[PDB]
Amino acid sequence: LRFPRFSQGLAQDPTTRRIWFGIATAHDFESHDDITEERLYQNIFASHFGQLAIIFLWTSGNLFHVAWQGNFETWVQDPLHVRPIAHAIWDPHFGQPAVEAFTRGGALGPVNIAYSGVYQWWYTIGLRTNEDLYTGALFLLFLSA
Amino acid sequence: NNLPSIFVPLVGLVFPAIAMASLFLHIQKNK
Amino acid sequence: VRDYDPTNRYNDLLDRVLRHRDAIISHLNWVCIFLGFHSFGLYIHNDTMSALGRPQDMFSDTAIQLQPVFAQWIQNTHALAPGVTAPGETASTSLTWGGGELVAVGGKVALLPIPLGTADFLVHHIHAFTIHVTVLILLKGVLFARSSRLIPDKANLGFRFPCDGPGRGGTCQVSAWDHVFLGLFWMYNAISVVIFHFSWKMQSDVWGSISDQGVVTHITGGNFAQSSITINGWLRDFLWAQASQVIQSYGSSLSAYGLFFLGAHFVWAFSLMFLFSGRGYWQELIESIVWAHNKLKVAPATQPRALSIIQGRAVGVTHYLLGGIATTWAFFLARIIAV
Amino acid sequence: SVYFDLEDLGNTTGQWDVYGSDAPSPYNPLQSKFFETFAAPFTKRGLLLKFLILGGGSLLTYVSANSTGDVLPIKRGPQEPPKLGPRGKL
Amino acid sequence: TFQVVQPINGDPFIGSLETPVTSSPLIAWYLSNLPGYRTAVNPLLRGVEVGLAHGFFLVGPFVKAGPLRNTAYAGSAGSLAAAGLVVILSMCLTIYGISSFKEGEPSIAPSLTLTGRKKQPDQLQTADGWAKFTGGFFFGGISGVTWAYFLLYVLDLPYF
Amino acid sequence: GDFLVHHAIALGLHTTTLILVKGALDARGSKLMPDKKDFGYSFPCDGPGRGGTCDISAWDAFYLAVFWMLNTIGWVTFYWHWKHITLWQGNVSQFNESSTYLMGWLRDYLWLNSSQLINGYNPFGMNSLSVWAWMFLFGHLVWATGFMFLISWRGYWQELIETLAWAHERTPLANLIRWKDKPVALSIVQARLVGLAHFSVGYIFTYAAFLIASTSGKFG
Amino acid sequence: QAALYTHHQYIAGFIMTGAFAHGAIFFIRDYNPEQNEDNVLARMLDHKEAIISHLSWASLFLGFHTLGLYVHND
Amino acid sequence: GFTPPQLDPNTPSPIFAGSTGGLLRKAQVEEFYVITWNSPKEQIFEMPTGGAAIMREGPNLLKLARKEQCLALGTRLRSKYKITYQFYRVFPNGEVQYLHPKDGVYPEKANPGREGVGLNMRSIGKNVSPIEVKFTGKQSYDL
Amino acid sequence: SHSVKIYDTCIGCTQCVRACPTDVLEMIPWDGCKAKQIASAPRTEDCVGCKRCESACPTDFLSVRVYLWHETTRSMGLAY
Amino acid sequence: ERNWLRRDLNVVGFGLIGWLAPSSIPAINGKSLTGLFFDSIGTELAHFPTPPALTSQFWLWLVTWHLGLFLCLTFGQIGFKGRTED
Ligand code: CLA
Ligand code: CLA
Ligand code: CLA
Ligand code: CLA
Ligand SMILES: CC1=C(/C=C/C(C)=C/C=C/C(C)=C/C=C/C=C(C)/C=C/C=C(C)/C=C/C2=C(C)CCCC2(C)C)C(C)(C)CCC1
Ligand SMILES: CC1=C(C/C=C(\C)CCC[C@H](C)CCC[C@H](C)CCCC(C)C)C(=O)c2ccccc2C1=O
Ligand SMILES: CC1=C(C/C=C(\C)CCC[C@H](C)CCC[C@H](C)CCCC(C)C)C(=O)c2ccccc2C1=O
Ligand code: SF4
Repeated sequence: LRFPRFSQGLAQDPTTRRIWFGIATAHDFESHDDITEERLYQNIFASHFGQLAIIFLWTSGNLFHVAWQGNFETWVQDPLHVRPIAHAIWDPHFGQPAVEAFTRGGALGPVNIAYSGVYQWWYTIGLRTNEDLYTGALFLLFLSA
Repeated sequence: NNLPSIFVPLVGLVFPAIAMASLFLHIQKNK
Repeated sequence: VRDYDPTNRYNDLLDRVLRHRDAIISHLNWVCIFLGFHSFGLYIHNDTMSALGRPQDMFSDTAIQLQPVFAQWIQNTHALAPGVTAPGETASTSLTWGGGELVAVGGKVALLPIPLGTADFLVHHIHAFTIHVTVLILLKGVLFARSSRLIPDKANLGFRFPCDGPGRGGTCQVSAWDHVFLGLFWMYNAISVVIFHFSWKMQSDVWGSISDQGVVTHITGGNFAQSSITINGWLRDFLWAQASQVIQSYGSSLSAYGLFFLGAHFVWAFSLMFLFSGRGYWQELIESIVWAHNKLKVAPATQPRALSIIQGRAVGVTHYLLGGIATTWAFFLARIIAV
Repeated sequence: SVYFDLEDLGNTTGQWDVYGSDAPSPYNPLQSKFFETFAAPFTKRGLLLKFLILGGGSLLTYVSANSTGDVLPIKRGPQEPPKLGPRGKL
Repeated sequence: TFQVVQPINGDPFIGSLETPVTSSPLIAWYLSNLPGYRTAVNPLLRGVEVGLAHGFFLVGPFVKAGPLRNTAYAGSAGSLAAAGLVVILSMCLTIYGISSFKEGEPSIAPSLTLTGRKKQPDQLQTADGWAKFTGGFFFGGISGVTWAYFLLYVLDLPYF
Repeated sequence: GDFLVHHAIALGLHTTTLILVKGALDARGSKLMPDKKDFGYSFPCDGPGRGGTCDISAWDAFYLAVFWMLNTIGWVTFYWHWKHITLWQGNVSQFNESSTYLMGWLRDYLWLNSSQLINGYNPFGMNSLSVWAWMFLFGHLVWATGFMFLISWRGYWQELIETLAWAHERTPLANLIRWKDKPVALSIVQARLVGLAHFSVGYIFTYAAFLIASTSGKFG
Repeated sequence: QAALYTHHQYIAGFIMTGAFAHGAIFFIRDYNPEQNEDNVLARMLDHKEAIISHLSWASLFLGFHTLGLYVHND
Repeated sequence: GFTPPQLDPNTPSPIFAGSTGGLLRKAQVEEFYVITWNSPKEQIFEMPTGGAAIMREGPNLLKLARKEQCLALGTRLRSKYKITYQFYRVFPNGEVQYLHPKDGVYPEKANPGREGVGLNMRSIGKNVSPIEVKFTGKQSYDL
Repeated sequence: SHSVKIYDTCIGCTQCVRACPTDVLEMIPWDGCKAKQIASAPRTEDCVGCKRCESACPTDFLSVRVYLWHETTRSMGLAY
Repeated sequence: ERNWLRRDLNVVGFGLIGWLAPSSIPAINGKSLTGLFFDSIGTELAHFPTPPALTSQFWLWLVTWHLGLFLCLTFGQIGFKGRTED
């Protein structure tokens, strides 16, 4: 046996089709070798847990980056005349005009302007300082764990 | 800060190389 | 496929070609890959460098020159031919060789020397790449018509057959007819690139109006040299700018070209239904339609059938070519009649 | 005209060495003792992979981290005041 | 009548042909003397030669076409990039050798010459031989890059 | 114009539903293939016999409905974006007059609103919209690359790969290296998925770049 | 606003395609004709031709007349 | 009551100039095929690998890389030249397996003594549903 | 190897066994049809999956069926 | 596969002489093609190592001379070898 572990038919393919089809059939538990109903249900349960962990990590990352590199406290005072910042840019391929052009908002370097509307959502529910976002990110990291 | 000068190369050049080498060794293995 | 018979019509030159076809096809494959990498890749490098804010790292007449010195030598040789290598001639064969004279008729420029630079190098290598790929598809199709390592008995199946089934991993498009079907698309690509090059170069460097003091104002103002070295330049200064004539032609005598523009767009897009789909779906769909015709006693005695695999391929390619060529035709005529 | 043999399948299947050479070593013997001494640490395939990975990881991040603004335009930073966006935005 | 092209080794049922490009005496002599085809030599020594030759070459393109070509740091940056590429190639060679060869197995190189004489199969096709080759190649490549940088930017030789 | 575009939306919804429902109901068999249930959910064809049987599985019915879904959502989003752009600029009469003919759409929505986006970088410099123009071209390239896998099918490519094996095995200094998996062309169903992923990614990236660039250039 | 609208509409379209895909997969892998005799689920397979033909008629009618009106206006 | 023919290695081969469609590393590592036939005169025939060859009068021997190539050549021989043929699979170890005609009688002629393999004693519409073989190693067919 | 199955609706035409590009199929004696014959499939390790046999069967629905399955070197038609 | 050219080095001298003899006739306004090529060679060595310019006449003379020389060499080889095979 070899990759894939869950397919005796695929594991004996002498061509490059073994890898491609090994990748594409990983999550089809019903067609794996020596599969039962109980194992199927338990695998589905574990996969759902993993999906929830990924979602919590994603939200925590968004919050941490907005708190660390954004302009949330400046945007709060004058919402209609400030551009929200998603995160910072660090690209060694950039030229000097590119460094100057992307320096917008109130930042000291190149940044990205956020268009996901997280600033308005967080301002509406009562978050006002960068300390709140850090606490939220820590709580979501704990939830993912 | 100076952290992006480390983590961006770490995630773009080192981790991909390690992962690709390990994955190739795994998929090429036989017994 | 049909008339080849070595038992009564043996020829040594044709026999020897068929005995080393693998080397020919592999060498042509490598040449095509090399030309594609070293011709189109230079355009992507230019686009990336321009987007990053580094115009000094581009392949251009100002940063990194790629001069076509072989064509310039030929131009110089042809410009100095009269009196040295063609004593009986008074002037050169053409005004484009670079003699330096200008011919103007009725306030317009007829012909004048055509300079060559970095952009011409790139576009000429693009032409070479496209022609080589087309020659690959057609020559592979001719050389493997009778047999191959995949299907030893291919000559018994004929010249125009769809496949030899889902076996051997799958055998769609193995006949010689399919190699012509695939080479039509590459011929279209190459000719489109050639005619675009001709149009932009003529409008930028040759055609224009001449004043009393002797100053030439070209149609587009000589932007070919600096704008054509990027794909964004072709999208912006050629397709976006020069399509304003055809999209503003409604309400005037040129509205027929405006209508044909959209009609050819529709015809081109309509061909993708036949190219991306397969026969079994449409034959299954017809079965349901025939059911309701039987209900009302209007079922024809000539049983409806879906198109064959070859017929569908042919319809798709025909509609694809018609739409594309008609679109370009309307665009060119509407642009050039107005200006 | 017999190209098939059962006792010898090396010639039948064409297992020939087209360009291989059996001539002895042409390098100087003292020169050979130098390289067989000093290249020897790198000849263990288990250690070489780890060494290369660790060295590449450490060297790349160190060069990146202490790079100056005369090499990287992004380490230097902007040098001009910013311009306002549309609708009078920052 | 004289004919130039002949089947490979006289067997018309093997998928190759013998042409002046493949079997010319000058071409045959030239290829047999390259390090990759010296089957009777320690793989370390062939690897050292290959590494030296390949590392020496790589400096030029990186130095001349690099992003810092028009600055005072052209040579150092180019040499460092060449060394990095050599390191990556060494990693690739090590990975290939680990994947392909198993410890304790005999060599898989052919043991028959074109004239039918029996020969000792090449030891480069074993795990130990490939490991020695890779370790020689790395040491050779680093040495060649360093030599090229030294010649170009420590001695003011009248190049170009 | 709202009337016409609403009926276009209805046409798109009905056609997509037709394709998906026909795929779901004919999954267990039909007149052309009575025993389709014995071959699974996904399989290439039943060969060239009985007139030819390309795309006869339910998976192929799903594969053909993604193109119609993308078309319908594109129409919906084009309608929404043009209406709101004209509303925000304060010139709703432009949409009212120019939305009753297709040349009006092509000229006053796509051509007119793409001027700033295609000027992100030019021979005179660059600005903050450079990345969006680059993504515009990237999406165009990825979309067109999908047509290769959709128009050209397997048996052309397996014959082409067979010559490269000979070329590698006959090349000096390179035949010392050999593969472990024998190289082959992609399968019949693989190329449908690979073509369709390229088509969707190009569609999404191109429209996202155009929308964001056009809105943010004018209103920030 | 435009980004949020486009994002959610495209996601909804993909989800709607997936629903029908998994319905077909159910009909292939899990359906049992004997346990489902003559119920609502089984009677749908009986008259699939009528449903498909009426969907075809609706699509053809809409497409014909919408395209005709647009081309007339052009 | 049939003893398969032995393979005579000293059989001469047809006159051929060589081609690029011959054997490769698979023949060295895996099996390859040999086809033999008897000819009444010298004549020209088309090689399945591309080109043309002259067959000798008397016994003939040929190596090929696939079972499809040698059965394509044998079909051509029997259809056009009216010639009988045999073919074998040769392993790198040295074992020769006789393959065809197998009985000495060709497959299209019904011959007593042949066993039935893969016969399902029902019509194709009587196969069970996939639900009835779920979570087992079997298929709807071969059941 | 692929799976090739025969059903008792076979009429003994021989057309499937004449069509196969590799020797997979053969005729055996039988009783149940006028021809007193049925196809047999003894050598399915040599099947390439071409379906030439199914194009040749005159029965309303095929008395020979091919189900594609695990792929090997022989079933892929590789001469590398 | 060896000695594929059927080496006969008398061809090199015969071809060279049979090109240099007619090409030395001064029918070009009192000058010969060989003479023009040799004068061009002499002129471009006065600024060694700077290469000839794009507008120099050296390249034309080089190509035209070597075309005839290669034709003479090839036809000499074909004639010498073909006498024994036909
Ligand atoms: C825009 C879409 C598109 C693109 C990019 C290609 C590209 C190609 N086609 Mg093609 N084709 C297309 C559409 C397209 N086709 C369509 C619609 C059809 C009709 C069905 C065909 C039909 C067709 C046929 C019939 C054949 C090809 C062949 C080829 C290849 C030519 C050889 C070569 O190296 O070219 C140059 C390659 C490129 C320009 C692609 C590279 C793009 C640049 C250089 C980016 C490079 C990135 C770099 C590697 C780093 C990336 C790393 C990563 C981590 C980011 C080339 C890959 C031929 C072939 O197989 O090769 C001979 C061939 O026979 N095509
Ligand atoms: C007299 C001929 C005739 C009649 C009575 C019908 C009647 C019908 N067709 Mg129909 N059809 C016909 C010819 C005909 N068709 C032809 C020739 C085609 C091929 C182009 C079709 C293709 C077709 C499709 C694809 C569909 C129908 C459908 C339908 C039904 C919906 C009503 C409708 O108008 O659909 C619209 C019908 C059309 C747009 C057909 C075009 C009209 C043609 C040009 C008329 C030709 C008449 C013919 C030449 C008679 C000559 C008479 C002369 C000898 C004296 C209806 C029962 C639909 C249905 O319910 O599905 C089952 C459906 O989806 N038809
Ligand atoms: C996403 C991750 C990522 C990162 C962080 C970089 C970073 C970089 N790229 Mg890059 N690149 C990437 C992805 C990435 N690239 C991809 C996906 C492509 C394919 C399209 C490219 C294609 C590309 C090209 C074509 C070029 C770069 C260049 C560069 C360098 C910018 C110029 C410079 O500082 O020269 C200064 C250079 C030096 C000081 C020497 C090299 C730096 C170290 C010391 C090399 C040795 C490191 C180590 C020994 C080897 C790696 C270890 C391994 C574990 C990773 C910079 C280090 C340019 C360059 O100069 O590269 C050499 C260049 O020409 N890149
Ligand atoms: C722009 C391209 C395009 C167009 C116009 C269509 C149009 C259509 N598709 Mg479609 N499709 C396309 C692309 C396209 N598709 C693509 C890319 C795919 C993915 C592969 C599909 C997949 C697809 C499926 C899966 C299905 C359709 C179906 C349909 C039809 C239902 C819509 C309707 O009401 O008819 C609109 C009516 C017309 C277009 C009629 C115009 C008639 C004019 C008058 C013709 C004039 C003839 C000529 C000028 C006169 C003779 C001159 C001579 C030179 C010819 C419709 C014909 C469905 C179908 O056929 O079932 C009902 C169906 O099930 N399509
Ligand atoms: C109160 C009110 C109202 C109401 C409304 C309503 C009543 C609505 C409805 C709605 C609806 C009513 C909707 C619906 C929908 C549906 C759908 C969307 C469907 C789908 C389906 C599917 C997807 C399927 C699947 C499947 C198959 C195919 C087979 C197997 C089974 C299954 C199920 C899996 C109004 C507004 C008037 C007014 C105001 C008030
Ligand atoms: C749309 C489509 C069809 C369906 C198209 C069909 C059936 C073609 C025939 C359509 C015309 C309109 C039939 C005309 C019939 C009569 C001539 C009508 C006479 C009445 C008046 C018009 C005079 C296929 O059959 C097909 C097959 C293989 C690959 C792709 C496709 C494909 O894409
Ligand atoms: C181009 C083409 C090929 C040939 C293409 C091949 C063999 C490409 C193979 C992959 C190469 C090596 C490029 C891989 C690029 C990926 C970005 C790398 C892997 C990414 C991972 C995430 C998997 C087919 O095999 C084919 C088969 C059937 C119908 C159409 C086609 C078809 O159009
Ligand atoms: S029917 Fe279509 S998909 Fe099937 S093998 Fe033939 S061409 Fe390929």
